[PDB]
Amino acid sequence: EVQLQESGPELVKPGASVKMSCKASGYTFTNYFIHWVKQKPGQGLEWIGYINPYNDITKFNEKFKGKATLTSDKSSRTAYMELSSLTSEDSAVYYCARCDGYYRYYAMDYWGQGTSVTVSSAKTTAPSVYPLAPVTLGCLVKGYFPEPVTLTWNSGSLSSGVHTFPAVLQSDLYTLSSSVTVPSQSITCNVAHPASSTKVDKKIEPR
Amino acid sequence: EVQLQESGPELVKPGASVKMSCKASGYTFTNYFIHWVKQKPGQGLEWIGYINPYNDITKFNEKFKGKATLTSDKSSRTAYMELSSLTSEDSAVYYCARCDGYYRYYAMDYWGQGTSVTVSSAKTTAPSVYPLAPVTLGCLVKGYFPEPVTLTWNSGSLSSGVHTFPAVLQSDLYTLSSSVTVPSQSITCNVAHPASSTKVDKKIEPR
Amino acid sequence: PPHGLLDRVITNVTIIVLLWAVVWSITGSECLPGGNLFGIIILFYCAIIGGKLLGLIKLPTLPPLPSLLGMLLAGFLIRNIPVINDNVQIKHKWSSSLRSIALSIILVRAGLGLDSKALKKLKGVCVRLSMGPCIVEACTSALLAHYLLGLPWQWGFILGFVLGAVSPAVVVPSMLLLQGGGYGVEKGVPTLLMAAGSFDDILAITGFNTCLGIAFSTGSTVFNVLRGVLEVVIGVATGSVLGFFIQYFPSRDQDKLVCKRTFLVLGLSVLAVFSSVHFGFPGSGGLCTLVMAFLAGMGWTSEKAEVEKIIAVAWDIFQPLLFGLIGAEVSIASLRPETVGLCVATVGIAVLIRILTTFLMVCFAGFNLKEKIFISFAWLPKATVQAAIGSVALDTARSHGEKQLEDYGMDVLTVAFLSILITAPIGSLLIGLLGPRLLQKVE
Amino acid sequence: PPHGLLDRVITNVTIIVLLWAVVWSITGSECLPGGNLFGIIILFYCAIIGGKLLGLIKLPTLPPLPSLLGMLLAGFLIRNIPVINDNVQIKHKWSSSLRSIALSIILVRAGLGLDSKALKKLKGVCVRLSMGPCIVEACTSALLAHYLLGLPWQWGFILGFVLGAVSPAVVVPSMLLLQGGGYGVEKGVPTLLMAAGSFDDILAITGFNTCLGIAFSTGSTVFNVLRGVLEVVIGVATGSVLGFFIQYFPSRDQDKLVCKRTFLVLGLSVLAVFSSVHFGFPGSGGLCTLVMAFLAGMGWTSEKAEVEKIIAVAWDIFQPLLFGLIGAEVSIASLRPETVGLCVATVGIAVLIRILTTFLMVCFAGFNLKEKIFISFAWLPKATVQAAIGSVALDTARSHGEKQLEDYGMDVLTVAFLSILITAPIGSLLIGLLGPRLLQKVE
Amino acid sequence: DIVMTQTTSSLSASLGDRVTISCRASQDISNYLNWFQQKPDGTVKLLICYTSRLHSGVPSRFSGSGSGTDYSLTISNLEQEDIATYFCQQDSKHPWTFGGGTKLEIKRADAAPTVSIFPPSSEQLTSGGASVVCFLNNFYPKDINVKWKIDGSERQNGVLNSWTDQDSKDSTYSMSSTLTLTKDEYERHNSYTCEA
Amino acid sequence: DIVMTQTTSSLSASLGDRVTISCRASQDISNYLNWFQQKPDGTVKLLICYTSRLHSGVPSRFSGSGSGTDYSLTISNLEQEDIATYFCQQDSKHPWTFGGGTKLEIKRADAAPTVSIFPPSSEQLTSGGASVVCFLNNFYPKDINVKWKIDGSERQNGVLNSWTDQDSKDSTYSMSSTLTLTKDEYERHNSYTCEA
Ligand SMILES: CCCCCCCCCCCCCCCC(=O)OC[C@H](COP(=O)(O)O)OC(=O)CCCCCCCCCCCCCCC
Ligand SMILES: CCCCCCCCCCCCCCCC(=O)OC[C@H](COP(=O)(O)O)OC(=O)CCCCCCCCCCCCCCC
Ligand SMILES: O=C(CCc1ccc(O)cc1)c1c(O)cc(O)cc1O
Ligand SMILES: O=C(CCc1ccc(O)cc1)c1c(O)cc(O)cc1O
Repeated sequence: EVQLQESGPELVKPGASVKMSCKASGYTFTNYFIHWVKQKPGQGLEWIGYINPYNDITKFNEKFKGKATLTSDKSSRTAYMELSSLTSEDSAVYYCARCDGYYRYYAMDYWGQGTSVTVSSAKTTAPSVYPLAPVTLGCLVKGYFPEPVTLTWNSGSLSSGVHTFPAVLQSDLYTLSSSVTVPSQSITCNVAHPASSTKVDKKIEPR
Repeated sequence: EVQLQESGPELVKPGASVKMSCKASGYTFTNYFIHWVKQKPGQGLEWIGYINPYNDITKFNEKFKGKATLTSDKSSRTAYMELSSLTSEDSAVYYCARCDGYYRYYAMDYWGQGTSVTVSSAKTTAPSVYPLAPVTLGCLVKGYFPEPVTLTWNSGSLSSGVHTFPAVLQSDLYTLSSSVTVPSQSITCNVAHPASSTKVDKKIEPR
Repeated sequence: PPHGLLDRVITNVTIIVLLWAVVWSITGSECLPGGNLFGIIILFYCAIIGGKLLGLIKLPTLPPLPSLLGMLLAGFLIRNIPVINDNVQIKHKWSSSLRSIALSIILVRAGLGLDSKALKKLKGVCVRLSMGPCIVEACTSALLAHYLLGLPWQWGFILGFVLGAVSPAVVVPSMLLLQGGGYGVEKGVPTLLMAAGSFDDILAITGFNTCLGIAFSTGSTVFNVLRGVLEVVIGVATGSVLGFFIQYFPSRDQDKLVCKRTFLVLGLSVLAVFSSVHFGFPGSGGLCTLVMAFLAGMGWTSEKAEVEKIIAVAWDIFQPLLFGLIGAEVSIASLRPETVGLCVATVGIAVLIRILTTFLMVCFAGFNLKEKIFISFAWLPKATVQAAIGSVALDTARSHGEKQLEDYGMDVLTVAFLSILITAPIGSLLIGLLGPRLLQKVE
Repeated sequence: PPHGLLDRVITNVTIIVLLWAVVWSITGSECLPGGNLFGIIILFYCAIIGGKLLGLIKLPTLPPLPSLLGMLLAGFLIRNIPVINDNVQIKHKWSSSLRSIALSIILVRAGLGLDSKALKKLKGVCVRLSMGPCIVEACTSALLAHYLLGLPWQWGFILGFVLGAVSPAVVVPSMLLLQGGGYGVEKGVPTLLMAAGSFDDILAITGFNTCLGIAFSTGSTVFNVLRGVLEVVIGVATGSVLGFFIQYFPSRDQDKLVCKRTFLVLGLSVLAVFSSVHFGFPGSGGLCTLVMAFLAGMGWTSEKAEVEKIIAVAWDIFQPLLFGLIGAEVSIASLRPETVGLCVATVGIAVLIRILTTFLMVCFAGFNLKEKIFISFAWLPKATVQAAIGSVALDTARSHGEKQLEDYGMDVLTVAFLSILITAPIGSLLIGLLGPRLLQKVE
Repeated sequence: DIVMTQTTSSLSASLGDRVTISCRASQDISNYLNWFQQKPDGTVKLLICYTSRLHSGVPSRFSGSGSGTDYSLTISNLEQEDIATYFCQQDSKHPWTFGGGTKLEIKRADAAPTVSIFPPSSEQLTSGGASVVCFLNNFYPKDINVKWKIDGSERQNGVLNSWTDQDSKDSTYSMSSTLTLTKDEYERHNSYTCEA
Repeated sequence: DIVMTQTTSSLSASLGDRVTISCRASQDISNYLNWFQQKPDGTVKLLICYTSRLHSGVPSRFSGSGSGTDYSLTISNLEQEDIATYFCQQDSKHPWTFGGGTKLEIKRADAAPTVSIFPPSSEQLTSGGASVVCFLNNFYPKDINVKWKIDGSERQNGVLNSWTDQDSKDSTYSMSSTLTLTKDEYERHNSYTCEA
């Protein structure tokens, strides 16, 4: 089997630099081209550049010429990309794909999983639950820096009406809202923000 | 003659890195130790570490271990210091001095000139002059990121009472205040912020 | 006590392991799986073992298979077997440098082995043999590429010129063996082949550069043609000066004459090759080496035998490296059966036309039928210059980032590797087989 | 036409320039001012030129000055002249590796040059000569260091042991010259000196390590003493096995016997030295090399002459490198006149006591007065081990970041360099002068 | 450059029909028009290299027709798996340029959003913030309008909007609108009226 | 560690007298007590290595006495050049530690600060900010107290203070106090009273 695995999600501050890692197993590493693709949320993909892990030659999209730096190491069979002077426009998912350079109909045909890069200034924060009452109910988790809040509801609520809207940036303050549907007696959302380890429950009552 | 010259003042953003340079002429470069000293304003000096530009071995103060990285190049006869993950406490003047490692009574005895590094977040700003009237007169230049505003007064004011208090950080907002002493007729301070090239005058009248 | 085959094998295994161990002790990380020197050592040993093994097999009337095939196969298997390839990695700089050194050695050996009187006689014949078959094969191969592979004309001629020059690395050792044996010496066939096989490279590379510039519309053709002419001129001038120098100065009355002469010729040849390559005139180095060695041998006369012996030992050492590296260049990725049949067809037809052209070029030269046939079958070997410039077109197309040009460069690379594999072994085997029979021994 | 001195000088200049040019063409940036290979080449040439120049001068009854002085001065001037030093830089790894290779070569040469019967006779005398003068000089030098320089006792003994072992690099070539001439062969003086001059290094280094550990209160003394004993034991065992191996297996009926034997001995010696250094037992490599070469020579008997010749050529090549590097280690910063007078006094008094002790050790051995005097004056040379471990104490003190210990280590380094400069040239000159006179030639 | 354009960014398709995706380039790429598929979880896999050369392991449904500078991709029949975003790429020239992408959405009967209001709890008043939430849910298609009518007063500022991807069980949509204002603005209004 | 302490951080000295600087270590450094001088422009030069070993090129006035763990440095007579900051260093142990430093200040007759008030101009009100400035100047010694009495009301917050180095022509001192407050706080006060 062929698989490319890259580093996990990253958090950076404006003006800093980040090292992306993309390691591939299941094929001769030095036999293929490694291509990098940046997908900003909402927008479509857009090519960055490639590295030949045989002679270490590279080619870059004119847009990213200078912004990125591609490197590879044969022994570790991994490839890295450097993003320098990160700004607000350099926060997006980054893919790595291989491409057979010596095939007349070459393509990518093997991609990574995506390594989210966030360039913000704020630091970690504890989510705050704001229970809401008038059917349906929602707690409207407030701001928190680390994205993976992973809001949850105790067993029974997940039966239906479990719409969990995606967390919005909201001026460097993530806002994830949830709602449930049903009588008056209800449950509360078990916010499990792991970054701050604040397993807030904040039971909501039928006021 | 012997002289060590180092890079000029550096502006950096929190979490970034800066490369200091210290080039020496007038002696055998590889014949001496290069020592780095950090002088935070108000505080006393603080030894950082040294690099032997013969075998490129180093020794670091435990406080600055990992925070600093020393390198040298014999051909260019220059030495560099790498400060990583700069914070608010890493803004201070940095010196480089040589030390004869093979003398029973060695010391430094030859220092650089000092390379201020500022770790802040704000960007360049245009100074704003606020003339003040009731003797004495001052304009109290307001915030501006680049430190060297170099406030001036047209000829005649410099005769006496030209106290120009040093600029203060003021929550990443530089404030340089000046005053003059004397009748009612006066002159205007000629702020010459070169970074923004805003040669504002804003004459003060005897209200 | 020790004796016989077992003692010899024990000693040889010990020497091999000990050489690796010494290198590892001195360097450490280089001579371990993945490091450069480990790769070089393993490639060297594998090439030698393959050469010996292939030499062993001799069932039919045909002589034992050439060791060239063994060395090429060793390099190929090192490159293509997955894990072996992962472990054995040689830096490109080192591979190119070693191949250049081997080329310089063989050119010096050829230049020393030339015969002045034969060269004085076979004057026009050498020029015809060197410049006719290359041109005709380039043209016919371009025709075939355009019609079969579908390349345009410019790329057809790029391919034709890549699939051009004969390889001195294959021709020279065999002709030197035959000359030592005394075959064809009366008519100077070995001299003709050794001299002609070192000039056509300049023409092939000049045509390749010109057609590449035309294809990518870079520079100008006049510049590249003038570059070729200047290569010839400066190579001849530098070689003449150096040859007249070393022909006199290490005098007959010095303590270590043979050692000094050997060092001078070998070092001057290496310096010429490398500096010319680095100064943008690849092709002046080989010609300068040939002319220098020729003049030095002419001056030394009998004394050159010891120098020849030492250089022959050096070549024995360096041949496995050269051919193993050439084989390691080949990758099975480019030999995909997508269109390999058509590439094989073009290579074969081009080779047949080359044989016919070579026979016609030496027709009016005083040779008889057997000598002409041997010469035609001795002009086949192709290597050490198809591997050098095989992938240049593909790299240029990749730099320009054009898909079609990448396809064309890939076809060119496939044809280059094909030609190498097909023609080097068969060519060496045919030279060895037909030498004693067709040529007229002198005793 | 060319002839005479002018032709020779033209050829030599050409060869030098051509060697540099070839290396530069192959490597490029390494062989240019500042790069490593340029430094190595320049140091090599400067050492050779200095050796020759110093050899030329012979005004007085004393023979021509030893080339050792010339090579050391060449290295010293390269290190200390400002701009020359800036341009000529040699990586420490390369310098250490080259010096190790030179040491291995000379140890192999000495082991081959030993005589079995003489060693069988002068059995106790060798042990006394090897282990008595070193200990007595270490003790007296420690006394002098404590009283004059003011070092404590532990540092006094560290210095005494650094200023310990005699140098095989200086003793062995001269004793081999004398043995070839036939001087003192009847009583086996050259054998005694060559054998004894390769064991005292182990004792000196063991004492140095023990006293260093005591001074810095690291590890334990028992561990270091046991390390020395294990060094001896494993060196002897490995050398015996390897010698009995190569003494049999490259058989008398092989095609390139001399070449294979030479490669085996040299490679095994290099491997032993480097691996032992890398595995934390520096001192087992030298003993293993000595024993292996001794056994191999004993097995080969007459056939060893060709191997000796080839190794002698190798040593002729490598001696300039070794001594130039040793000289380049010396820095005038450590030779400051702050206290250089006292360091000179301690070195001189220690040397006098060493001479007296060496004379007393060989008193009851069957020698006559002249032979004892020659032996005492032939035990002076000190080098290639004072430069290896001269600055280790200073580096350790710097690592511990103690000012006083840095001062002590600087005194130790000054004394080491002093001893080298003072004793190597005078020792070699005295060996050469007193060889023919005191020793009894056999014809 | 060769900026590519996909005519339709979101086209509905049933679970048993044939759909077509149109990609048009701003130049003449001969046939170098690879296709790609990205699933909602973020995994992207190749579909069709060189216009119509079906890739290995791809189901036979995908048919990469099209030629010239107006390429297209067709799906024989649509399965629940094939609901994802499809990109058309080009490697004819140096800078490879992807298309805008297209999202396949399952057809269904039209729906009406719930559009329920949500008054911020007393914790909001005491905490310091003031956010009003409109929760319109289960609407179809994505054509919705967001507006708040707090106490009749109308503002065009301070609104946070978040959408939900296509619903996997009933294929509906969810909208959450959150308005953050100063506490003083809260104090002068007590009646909630939200329009959608 | 061997943290060093200089007893006096700022000691006055005339232009024709002998001054002494005291440095005391938290351990027993044998004699490794280098001295350093830094001038106000920021250039630092070595003075005395190893307690009393005067450096080359240093004027003979500097005498580095002291021994044990209580070291000292003495100046024969004080010149206008010798007005700077003097640090005592130690290299006895691994981490070299400098002292706190000492500043030499010229003696003079005591002075009284001008302590003049400065009302922010109308530009301040219109711009949006509100800063009140107290300008007390030409005082001696540095012993001063900063406080504002705007309309009698007293706050201990929002004060920016800046000092001037020793005056080179009259050896006096300058203090600037700037108070930044909300415009509303400005509106309720119109009388300025500053205390020093
Ligand atoms: C009498 C023959 C005269 C010809 C002599 C030619 C050989 C010259 C020796 C060069 C020594 C290379 C040093 C190692 C490189 C280094 O430091 O390494 C420095 C770099 C390689 O490291 P990087 O790639 O990391 O920069 O050198 C190079 O760029 C080139 C590689 C070295 C050249 C390879 C060939 C050397 C082996 C020579 C075999 C002998 C041939 C001659 C016999 C007839
Ligand atoms: C028959 C004799 C057997 C003994 C053979 C010993 C020599 C072995 C040859 C080693 C080749 C070194 C390759 C260059 C290093 C490299 O790539 O470079 C890699 C590194 C150096 O580069 P870095 O310092 O940047 O890592 O190698 C080292 O760390 C060590 C330096 C190389 C060793 C120096 C000595 C080599 C010259 C040998 C002379 C011949 C001696 C034998 C004659 C009797
Ligand atoms: O090996 C090569 C090719 C080197 C080369 C030249 C130009 C180029 O563009 C790429 C490679 C070569 C020559 O050049 C000249 C020769 O007489 C022989 C020979 O074997
Ligand atoms: O050169 C050295 C010193 C090497 C060394 C050993 C230990 C150490 O700590 C530092 C250096 C040396 C030996 O070791 C042993 C020998 O027979 C000869 C010899 O010349």
